Amino acid sequence: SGTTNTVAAYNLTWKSTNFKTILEWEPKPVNQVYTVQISTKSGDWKSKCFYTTDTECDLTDEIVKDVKQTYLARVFSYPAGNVESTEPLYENSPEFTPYLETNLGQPTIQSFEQVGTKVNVTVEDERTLVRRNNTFLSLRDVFGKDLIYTLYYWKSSSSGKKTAKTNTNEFLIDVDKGENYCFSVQAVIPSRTVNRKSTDSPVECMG
Amino acid sequence: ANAFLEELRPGSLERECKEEQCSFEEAREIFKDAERTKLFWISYSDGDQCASSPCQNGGSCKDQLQSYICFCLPAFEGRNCETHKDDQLICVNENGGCEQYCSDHTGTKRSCRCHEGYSLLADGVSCTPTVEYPCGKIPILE
Amino acid sequence: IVGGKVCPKGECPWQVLLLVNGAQLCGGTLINTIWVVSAAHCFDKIKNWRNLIAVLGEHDLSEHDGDEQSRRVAQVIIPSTYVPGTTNHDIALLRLHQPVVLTDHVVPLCLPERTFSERTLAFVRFSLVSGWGQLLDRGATALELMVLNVPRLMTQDCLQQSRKVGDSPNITEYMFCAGYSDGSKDSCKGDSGGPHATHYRGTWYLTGIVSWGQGCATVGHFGVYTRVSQYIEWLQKLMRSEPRPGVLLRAPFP
Ligand SMILES: CC[C@@H](C)NC(=O)c1cc(N)cc(-c2cnc(NC(C)C)c(=O)n2CC(=O)NCc2ccc(C(=N)N)cc2C(=O)Nc2ccncc2)c1
Ligand SMILES: [Ca+2]
Ligand SMILES: [Ca+2]
Ligand SMILES: [Mg+2]
Repeated sequence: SGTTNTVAAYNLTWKSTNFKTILEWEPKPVNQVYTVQISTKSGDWKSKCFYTTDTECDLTDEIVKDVKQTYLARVFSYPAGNVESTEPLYENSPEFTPYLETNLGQPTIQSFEQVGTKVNVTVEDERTLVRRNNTFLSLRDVFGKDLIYTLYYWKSSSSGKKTAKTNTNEFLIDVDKGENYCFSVQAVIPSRTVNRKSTDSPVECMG
Repeated sequence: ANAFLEELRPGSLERECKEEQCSFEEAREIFKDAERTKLFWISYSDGDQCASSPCQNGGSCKDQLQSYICFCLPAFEGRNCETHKDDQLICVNENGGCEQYCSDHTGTKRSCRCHEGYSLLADGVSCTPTVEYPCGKIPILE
Repeated sequence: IVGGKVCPKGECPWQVLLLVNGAQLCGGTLINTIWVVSAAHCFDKIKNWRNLIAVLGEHDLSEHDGDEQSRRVAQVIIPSTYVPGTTNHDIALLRLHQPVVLTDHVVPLCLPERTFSERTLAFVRFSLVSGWGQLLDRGATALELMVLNVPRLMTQDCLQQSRKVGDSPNITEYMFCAGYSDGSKDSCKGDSGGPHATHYRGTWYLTGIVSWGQGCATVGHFGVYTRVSQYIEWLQKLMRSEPRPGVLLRAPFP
């Protein structure tokens, strides 16, 4: 046992998509508020979400400073003022490395143009939370060659649906004259084992 | 929207789904392949969470699966860009920007102070030596 | 100091060497021209209270140069709560009989305000520890001042990352852990009383005093330092006090 009031936060989890990273935890405070601290293995601790009653804390602005670094956060529980229980109680979060763990966002097919017997499919680059002096960097700007986009396309008279892959944001596939095709794209970081693919983009078809 | 006569028109994804909202079967009849229909259904039937325009203070919402992402303007942060960075000037936040000592003043702006041997500069945050050998400085490096 | 580096001459200007009857006793930290902060346990066996000397501007124990200044220690103030033989409240405030002269080689480390130290300095990851102590656990002491960079840990972490030992001192609110648990670097016997100095926006402050440990640089263990922030008030009040006739003074704490 230790001090009177307050309980330590638990189940710290990282919610991250295209680098928009939010730390979430339990439980819903009762006569206690929280403050979050985050740091790289060798760097100083930076406080965020000061005395918040929320059970989440946006850490985006800190991690986009270097998405490849490995961050650790911890959540402190303070007794609501007077309840000074008769160092503060805290809990560490799992380590988190943005570049290797952030979820790849849902892509969007920007357009598709017919060119005789071939079809070009363009993926709109996805904006990420990483900034480059006034603008938001794209998934490709951040991952470069580590990022590829996959395309699923099918006819209607087809029986299986084919796939194509690209190192850019454009596909140039061979199609059958006449027939109308349907497409769906997916972001992928092949060098990943877990979370290596984004959710599929809305389906688009030539009508 | 299926109302006798419209149904005479040939199955069109665009007309039965993008303009009239389809159900799962109507869409599958059009796609024929179940995995194809799923693929289409995951997003179509997910919902536009950005509809509640959740990103505040000029933020930009981008849809995701059962969620969304908010892109905030420089002076804001938070899942919904609700946090005003300009309202966090408190001592527990990187020492309130003070070079040495920071004193919080609820109701008003925090102030910065300095250790004996130093004095506050016009900028209200920096400290400068008032003696030849202030504490905490290494002369041979300085 | 185990696994550190030689602190280049004049770069650890607040370091103090305490001697008794001419032999090296412990390290210390100059906080102004007449007061030196050290560790209380360094004085458990003193019999000749009048033979206490503080040397500033020292570097190479094997040779004297014109930068060293020696001063008689007129008073040794330790908290009454401190118990000889133990580790809690391991701090001593020393009054030099005459003030030292501030020079390029002799400068005080800033003693910080309590709030600033608890809310800001406590979160600066790395800090420097120095001394002429043992270069290895139970090894020989250093001739040239040694210094080491060590990361600070909150006690919960220190306790969770340390090998359990059936009988060992409690880590109290008056202490904090800093160092490495991989047996590679640490402060050691002979470094006691020396500073744990923290750099913050252009200025160095006193955050800790070399105090104790399970041996030195022992796998599964960290150095333990006196948490200076808990004594700021006690130190300032005492520095305003009028001298006693006797040297040792056990002052009430808080
Ligand atoms: C030189 C002055 C002399 C009269 N005083 C003492 O010997 C003395 C007086 C006291 N009240 C307490 C002590 C004392 C008791 N028990 C200790 N460790 C436990 C875990 C076994 C202990 O670390 N001390 C203090 C001490 O030796 N200080 C020197 C010191 C400072 C820093 C570190 C470190 N960061 N790793 C290690 C050591 C150290 O040498 N510790 C040890 C511990 C056990 N056996 C040999 C050496 C020692
Ligand atoms: Ca959605
Ligand atoms: Ca010398
Ligand atoms: Mg239309």
